[PDB]
Amino acid sequence: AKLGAVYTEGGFVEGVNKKLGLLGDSVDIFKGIPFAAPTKALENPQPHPGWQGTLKAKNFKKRCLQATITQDSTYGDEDCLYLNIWVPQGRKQVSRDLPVMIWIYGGAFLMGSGHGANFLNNYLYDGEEIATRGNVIVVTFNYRVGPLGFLSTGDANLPGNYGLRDQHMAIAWVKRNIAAFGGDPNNITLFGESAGGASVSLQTLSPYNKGLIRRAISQSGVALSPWVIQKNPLFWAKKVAEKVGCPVGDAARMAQCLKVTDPRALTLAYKVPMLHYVGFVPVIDGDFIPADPINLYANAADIDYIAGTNNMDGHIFASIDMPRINKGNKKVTEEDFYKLVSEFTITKGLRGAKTTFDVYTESWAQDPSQENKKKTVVDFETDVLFLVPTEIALAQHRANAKSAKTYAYLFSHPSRMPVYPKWVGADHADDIQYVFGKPFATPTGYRPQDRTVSKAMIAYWTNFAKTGDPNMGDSAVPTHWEPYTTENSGYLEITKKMGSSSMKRSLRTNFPGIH
Repeated sequence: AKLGAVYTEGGFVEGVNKKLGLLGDSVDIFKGIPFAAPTKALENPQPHPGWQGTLKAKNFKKRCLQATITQDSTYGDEDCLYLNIWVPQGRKQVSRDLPVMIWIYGGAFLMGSGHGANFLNNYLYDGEEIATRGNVIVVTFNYRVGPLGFLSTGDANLPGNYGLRDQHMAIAWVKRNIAAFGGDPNNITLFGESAGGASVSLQTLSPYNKGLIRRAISQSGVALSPWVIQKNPLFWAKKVAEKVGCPVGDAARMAQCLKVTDPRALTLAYKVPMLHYVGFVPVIDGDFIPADPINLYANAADIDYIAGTNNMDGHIFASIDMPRINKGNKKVTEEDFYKLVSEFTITKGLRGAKTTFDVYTESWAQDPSQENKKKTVVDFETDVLFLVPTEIALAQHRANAKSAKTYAYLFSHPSRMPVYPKWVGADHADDIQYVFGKPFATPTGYRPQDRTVSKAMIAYWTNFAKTGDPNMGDSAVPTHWEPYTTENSGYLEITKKMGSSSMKRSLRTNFPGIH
């Protein structure tokens, strides 16, 4: 049962059908559908004029103009507002009223694509495994990142937030057209990791998405993360101008040359895990994001939410901040750690830093094993960058729920062989592959247990998508995930061995150090 050509606000599209032949089922695949007119530097996304005849949605379109890893060149193109779809099918009839899961890729708002990194003929952001194993529709897409997506000034001249409006446009499109592909417009679940997580989070909080989002999932990233909102856009705005050849006195004027400047020139006007170093990200503009994220949770009152995080999330960044945490011949002083917490200083002056410090060392004096000092630096990174903001976000979500249910999870499955001992666990973004079924799509590059973790995740994710209850749906589950509440700030810990003990209680609701 195929879908053939499908009608959409922009015209007809046609993708390709792929019998997935485990036997009976198949999947229709659309790649390249545009949800917005080619973009213009530092200008809000505009609807797409449409087209004549039928469009061939058979190839991923370029990602957005951004910087290469070596950040000396650039790939992509200012015309990247394209979404991709995956509709699972069978014999019985073409699917209809299916839950729609829209994905938002991470990348610290500096890079990333809707087709993501790819391992030998198979891609990172490919909803095929998810679509078919959880019987839902999957949507991936590109949105402006880096300077072209978030360059701002804290003023109306260059309000910023383009990348978020791109996201809003994609969500809106799925809303207005997905039924034609067999989806339930009233059952849209957004999910994403890292920046995608914060974006999925930010979206649920914008009054612009009024009546579009039914559910949302944040993986290792929420709006309350300290790296999500730029407190001083004007600064990074000047840095760029000077580089591409513009003045820095009159904002209006700066935003002028900066708007016609070679797009690539803007893209590569600055280097780039020191929290310090990432700057072109979302900003409280008083419009899309009307106020500080913490005071907007009321907009998410009727959006079921799942927020989680990885047990070893911070390690990656910690390794780069305290290079010594791994090298066994070297050690981490008491200075080093203080200098760290002091750099995540949101309470300048002796007091605060000292406060937090004494906190993350309460048993440093009763166990100053280099193992315990470094194990502390890692968690501090983890708590600051991911876990605390997530704990507060969940707190704020439940505290404002009406119809909405709230869930918390901890992902601790180790993907490789622990390099460093009993620091076992999952690193930042390790969760993506099990969510997208990688272990199933490329079985020989994984272990039987990895397939076990992925199965459980897709089961939970798609179940939740369908009913808003991770436990209920077209897929069975290993453990009963209990809904987070004030009375119980529980969270499900994901691993290969999953049973009753998997549900854990005692999520922080009081925050020493941060908030």
